[PDB]
Amino acid sequence: EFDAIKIALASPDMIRSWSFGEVKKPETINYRTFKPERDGLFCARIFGPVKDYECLCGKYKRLKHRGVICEKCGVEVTQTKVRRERMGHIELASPTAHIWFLKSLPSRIGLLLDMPLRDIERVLYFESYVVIEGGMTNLERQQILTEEQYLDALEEFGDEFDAKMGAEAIQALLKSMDLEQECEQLREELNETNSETKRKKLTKRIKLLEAFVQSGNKPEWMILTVLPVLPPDLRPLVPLDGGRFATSDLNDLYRRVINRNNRLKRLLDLAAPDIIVRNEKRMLQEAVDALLDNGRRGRAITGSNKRPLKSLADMIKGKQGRFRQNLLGKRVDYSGRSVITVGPYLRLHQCGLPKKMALELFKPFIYGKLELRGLATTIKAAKKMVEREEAVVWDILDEVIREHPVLLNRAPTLHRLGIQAFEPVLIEGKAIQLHPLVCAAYNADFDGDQMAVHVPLTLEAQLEARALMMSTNNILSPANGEPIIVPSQDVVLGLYYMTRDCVNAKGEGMVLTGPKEAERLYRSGLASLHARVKVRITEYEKDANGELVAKTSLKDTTVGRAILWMIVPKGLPYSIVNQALGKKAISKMLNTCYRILGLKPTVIFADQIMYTGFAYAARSGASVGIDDMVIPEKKHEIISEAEAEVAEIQEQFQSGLVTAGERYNKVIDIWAAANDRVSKAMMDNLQTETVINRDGQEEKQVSFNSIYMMADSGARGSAAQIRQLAGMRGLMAKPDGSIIETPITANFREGLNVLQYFISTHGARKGLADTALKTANSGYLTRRLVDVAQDLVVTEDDCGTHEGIMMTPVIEGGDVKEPLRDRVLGRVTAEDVLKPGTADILVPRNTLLHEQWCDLLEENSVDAVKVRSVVSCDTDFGVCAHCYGRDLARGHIINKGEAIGVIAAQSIGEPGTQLTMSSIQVKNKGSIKLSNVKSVVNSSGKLVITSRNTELKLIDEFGRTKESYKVPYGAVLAKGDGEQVAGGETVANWDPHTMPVITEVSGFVRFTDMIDGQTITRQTDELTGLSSLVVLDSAERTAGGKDLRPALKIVDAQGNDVLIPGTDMPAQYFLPGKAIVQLEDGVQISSGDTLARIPQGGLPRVADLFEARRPKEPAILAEISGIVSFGKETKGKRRLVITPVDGSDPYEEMIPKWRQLNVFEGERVERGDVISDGPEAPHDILRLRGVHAVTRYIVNEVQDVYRLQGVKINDKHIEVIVRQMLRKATIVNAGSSDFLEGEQVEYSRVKIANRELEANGKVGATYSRDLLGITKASLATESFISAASFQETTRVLTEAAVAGKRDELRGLKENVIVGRLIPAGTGYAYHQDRMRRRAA
Amino acid sequence: HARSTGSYSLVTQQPLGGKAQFGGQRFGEMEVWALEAYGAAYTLQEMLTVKSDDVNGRTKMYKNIVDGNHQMEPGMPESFNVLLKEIRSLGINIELED
Amino acid sequence: GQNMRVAFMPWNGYNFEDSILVSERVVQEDRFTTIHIQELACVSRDTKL
Amino acid sequence: ARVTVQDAVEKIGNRFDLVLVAARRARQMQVGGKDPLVPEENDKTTVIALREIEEGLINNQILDVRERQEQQEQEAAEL
Amino acid sequence: DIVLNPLGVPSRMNIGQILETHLGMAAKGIGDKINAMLKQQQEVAKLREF
RNA sequence: GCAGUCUGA
DNA sequence: CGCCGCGTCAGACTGCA
DNA sequence: AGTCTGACGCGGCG
Ligand SMILES: [Mg+2]
Ligand SMILES: [Zn+2]
Ligand SMILES: [Zn+2]
Repeated sequence: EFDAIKIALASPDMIRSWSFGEVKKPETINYRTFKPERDGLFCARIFGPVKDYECLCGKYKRLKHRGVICEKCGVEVTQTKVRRERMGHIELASPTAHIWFLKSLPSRIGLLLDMPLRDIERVLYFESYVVIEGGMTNLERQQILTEEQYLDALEEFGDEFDAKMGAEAIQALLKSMDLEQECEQLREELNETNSETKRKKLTKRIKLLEAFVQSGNKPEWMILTVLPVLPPDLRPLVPLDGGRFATSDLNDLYRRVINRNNRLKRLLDLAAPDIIVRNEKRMLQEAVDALLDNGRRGRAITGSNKRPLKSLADMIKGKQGRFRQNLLGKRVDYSGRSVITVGPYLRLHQCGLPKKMALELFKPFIYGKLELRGLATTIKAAKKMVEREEAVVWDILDEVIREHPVLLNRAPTLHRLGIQAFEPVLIEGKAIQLHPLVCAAYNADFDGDQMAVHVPLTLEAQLEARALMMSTNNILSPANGEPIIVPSQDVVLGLYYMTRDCVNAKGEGMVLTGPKEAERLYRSGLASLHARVKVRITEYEKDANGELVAKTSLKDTTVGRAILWMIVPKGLPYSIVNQALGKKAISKMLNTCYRILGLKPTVIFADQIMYTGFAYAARSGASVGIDDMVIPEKKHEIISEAEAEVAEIQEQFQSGLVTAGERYNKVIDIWAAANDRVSKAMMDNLQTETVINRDGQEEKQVSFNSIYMMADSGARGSAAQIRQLAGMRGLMAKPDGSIIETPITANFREGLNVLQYFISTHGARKGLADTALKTANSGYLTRRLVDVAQDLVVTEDDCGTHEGIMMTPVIEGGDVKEPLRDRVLGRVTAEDVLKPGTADILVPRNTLLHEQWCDLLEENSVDAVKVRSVVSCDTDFGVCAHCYGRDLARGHIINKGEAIGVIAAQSIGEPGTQLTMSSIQVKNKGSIKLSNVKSVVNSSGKLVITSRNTELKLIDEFGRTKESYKVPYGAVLAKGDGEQVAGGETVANWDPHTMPVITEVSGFVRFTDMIDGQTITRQTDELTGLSSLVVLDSAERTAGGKDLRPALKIVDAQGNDVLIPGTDMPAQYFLPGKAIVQLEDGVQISSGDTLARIPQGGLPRVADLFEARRPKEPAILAEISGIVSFGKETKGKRRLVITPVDGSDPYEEMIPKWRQLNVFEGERVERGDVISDGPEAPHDILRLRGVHAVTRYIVNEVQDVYRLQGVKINDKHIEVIVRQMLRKATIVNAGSSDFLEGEQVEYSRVKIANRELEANGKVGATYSRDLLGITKASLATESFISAASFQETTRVLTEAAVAGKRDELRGLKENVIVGRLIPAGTGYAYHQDRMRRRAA
Repeated sequence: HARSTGSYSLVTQQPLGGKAQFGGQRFGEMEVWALEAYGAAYTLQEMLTVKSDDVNGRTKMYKNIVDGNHQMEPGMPESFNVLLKEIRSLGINIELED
Repeated sequence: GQNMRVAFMPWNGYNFEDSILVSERVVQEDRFTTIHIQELACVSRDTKL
Repeated sequence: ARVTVQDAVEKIGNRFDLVLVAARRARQMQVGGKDPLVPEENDKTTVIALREIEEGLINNQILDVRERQEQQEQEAAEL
Repeated sequence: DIVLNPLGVPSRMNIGQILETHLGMAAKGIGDKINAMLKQQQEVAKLREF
């Protein structure tokens, strides 16, 4: 039907083409009888008939003469539906500037006339003249001249010139200028200017002029002379039942125009004085602008509510405009809503649906089955049979919903599992019953939630609901490969109670023939659920051939775990239940069953677990009482010790021996120590019971306290809240965050008195007000991520690439935060993984690293694996299915056609509501290695490093790195390289507050440029008494002191030059300001001695990493690899210079002087090394160390935010976003391609252009890839429907109008707008036929 | 609340809101993303065209459901045509291209 | 409200995740039956026909 | 009866292909005059279609072969 | 009459619903005493004493 | 249809 | 200095042209 | 246009 959407400016003749007649009168309807007025905003003559197939005058009333026009009144006899499509037009008596192309920064009219907006706005609103044609005078074209500067020009140059004002003047300027000549005139001024500050404006204007000439538009179309009129059924004038007419807003904003225009059409015939037609043209201009976009010119027109009228442009933008409100999501028939209720008898695939709802939702299906089975003869008879609810209607309905899934949805749908399809079990209540296991996936709890039910109508939609969306297919999370269908807080308590053991339980020690005898013994009452017993258990093991092998042996178990073995499917081991099963043990049991046996045994096992956990939690009688919160008897003692200590701190402050600062800090520290002692005493009293064993002896076992069992199961609560029930609530905080120094020494079993409670309320309301206002940030970040990534689909089985990021376990100091197995499970290797014994391939090139390959990696102890990733994927417009990895929710390689972008954005933005708002001590034993080292062996023999970016790592027995630290400049370490270390040993030492400059090779120190009083000060402190020298700073000197730079150099005992190893450049150390040197001239120094001393998160962090925002004080990186120097100084900035050995040497950096610059004149830097300490900007990382460094930086800095809160997100989902951020490139060399220099293009465009240009041996373009924030990269897509529906709609629509763009519907949103099958998933197979049958 | 079919809005031809007006539940933006994260393109197309906005598609779909034929004939939603008219009521010539 | 005899215990999953399991004698004794009064208006209009 | 389509997914190695193949066969059964190849067990045509998929009786290749054969033999019925 | 979940107590530390539950039991245990004395038709001396 | 208010998750 | 954004779904009640 | 106006945000971005 259509393959793209075209957009451009509308010619006046095109607006007359759309139109079906001119609207001349502002009257909307007739008040006497409610017929439309002739030539009104509602006119049956123009906009079509008011009733179906009848004329407005009645002279024609049936479709016998359909297509006629009546001739008594001019109304054409057609369907009334044509009132939604037929437009009108107002012929503006004067031209009128379109406010979008005038005010939507940058102003296209201003940018086209090379005229400032603050002056075009003056010319347009009749406050200044402008000269259309200059002539032989000082009346140059774009000159504005105020009226008093005009009437004197009336005589200065007569009538040889013509100056005008208003939209006529601007239209004459636009219509008069020539595009093909003006851009040609500008192209040489751009090519000739060497200050790029003007080249920016020149290329902006050249882009605009080339866009106007390339598209078919003309400039003078940015000034309306005809105004289109929306069809009247889209600004409906609803008759109120109250005897009144409720008006639209446009109907005012049109009427308000049609008056003034009409009024002006009189003043052009009455020839009224030109001042009053000036004021009327100004009013008409501002009225048309108020119609198109209200409030762009400040004070907005408001009618009758003291509230601004709604524009035409207010109809299409914002959260309430068409795009987000009616097009991207819409209300939906065959849908219902109700409260949800648990219903634990359910199976994982079904849900309870009320009969009263399933009778309404399935109504046309029921009509069909009634007419089919002869129980009715007409849809009205069947409608009567259904609304009477005869007893056969229910037998019909039980068939109509037999295998028919319904979708259940609970808003907010934070992630993919928020919509799941279940089979309806007709229940009799009014509450939708929802299986307990899917609540975690929904985030649903039964304290009043509601759900929407939707009915798939078509066979394709029912099969999609059954094969893709059914809840038995969604047991794994798409964010990470861990189960989402996990037993929760009553099943874990039931199975925790069942699996535990007690020491003298009833029936201990006996020997049982199997699990069946254990269940018989339990239900008979002859043995306890915890009787430690010997049961002969038979377990089935998967052999290599694939089949199961039975093994039978007498396990030492309890009666409970033996009973639980009856529901565990065959392929699993016994040790999976031979333990007290917490929550994590149960989720691990389910994950093991999914990995070993597959989906169907797991979906059966989950239901069996749920049933048995509920059953035995009921049998448990597990109940919380006031005696379960056992307060430790030491508490009232422990507190009354800390209350003493604060006294002997307070009596020190009253004695003035301490300031308020350290007094406050020590009081807090001792109160936190007392809090930890109280909580430790509580937990140690609570986690242990004393019981008499079989021999009558006493014996300690783990407690059976109800609070403790709920805590230890992971069922509900944790020691952090058991602490508040039975310990002390501890130090609470102020509204500002400064923690109040006297804590809540009382807990919730005792009473908090009124002051402790008031203090508690501070943090309580901070938490609640934080939750109420950070959901907005989380939702907005989720929406930005979806709209940056909506169109990314897997479109290929393999891109054939060889590169990919190197995955290593994250180490943040002494400990691993994630092993390699977490970071490579499910990825495909990019290059061969070979054993630590070199050249023996442990893993071939392209394998999907599943669990078997991953534990194979870990037992052979490989620590760094190259891995394919979406940022490195060669596929144009998509991702190949190998460069992505595993489908996390399924556990196999990803299907071709998955919308991985939406999955990534949802997986990232769903946990967003859980985020908020000196020497090195080696921990483990291993072999120490040093990397990126520039080091020296000092005169004391120990190792002293003189690098700044060197690191120190530990290597265990296996070759893997276990810990890593950063050794600063001037760090002197007390160990050797390769030296084995024990636990606790300090390896490296340094001065945290100063940098020492280090001797390279021994010899005499010799001072150069050391004139006293001008560059140096010889001083000594009365507290130190020791002489020293300090180099004069910039503030310590006048002009002439900065000219002479001090220096040192090493001169050996014969007075000759000594050379640093590697080059014959002398051993100079150039001295910085405030360099404190203690040593004297003429002394001989040794290699390794220090010459001189120079002294020194949350959700917005993720929103600022994805928006790639430059930090406040960025770390300056070395632009090229070369040799450092300092050329010139003191014009606000010191000019660092990196001269390489090859290529064009000179590069310069104007570094601010105050910035601590940790590099010196002599040493080298490589490309992208840190010149100054600080937070790196991501743009600079991308520019200087490649896309791999910037994706590694963003992945790590986002996962440092998510891991802090315990959130797990597989980092594919982050690379998928980074791939969409660095999606644009910038042409650095045009090559033989058509892109102009410095122009930002799509990366896929330039890459395929290089491909096709290298296809015939020519030279292809070269580029620098950009990094854009998610908002800027969302608004810079090739689609204007994906970027106009996101945000900033007027910008996107005006730039796509003046550019003449074309949206070819290649994304997911473009096809959702227009009602098509998305190119993802089951629509992908369609969207390919559409291509392989239209591109041929 | 439940609704198979009922009255529809006037400008956009989508269903009304709330059990007072016989409702119809909003399939908002996040639910459209949730369907896009599955491959449920046909479910999504029927949520967009024949359940709400398509004015011919929904009557054809109703007669099909009654006739035991679970097949949609989806066209263009009426809101998209409303959006085209509202963008053409600016000075901007947006147009479907074949 | 009314004084109900509550026990604190998990019962076969019917009190799962903030749910409440009520005996039938709380419905028989009408302990929580409430009366609601709805006002419906039928306004006779003057129409042009 | 059908509770999980995992068996029918190994036979048609894609989930977005299972939906299209099963919907084509289910429409052949629902509005065509065609009969199931498995015993109709009081199922819907969608579930019958999936039960045919999982027993190797139906895939897109078999559907195309059968449609080709029926098209040719109905073109043969022209006297 | 109603069965509530104990796992809603220790997570959200609303212990006041346990103590109330223990007091509302005691406060009813007194009632069941008087209900006995009113059914045995004890003297008002014994009722007043209790 | 809109605005205001309140509420629920 | 002006412009652009600032979660989702839902129920109720008024008053308004 | 006179208000016996409202303002009384914030944080990026260009
Ligand atoms: Mg809830
Ligand atoms: Zn007529
Ligand atoms: Zn790839």
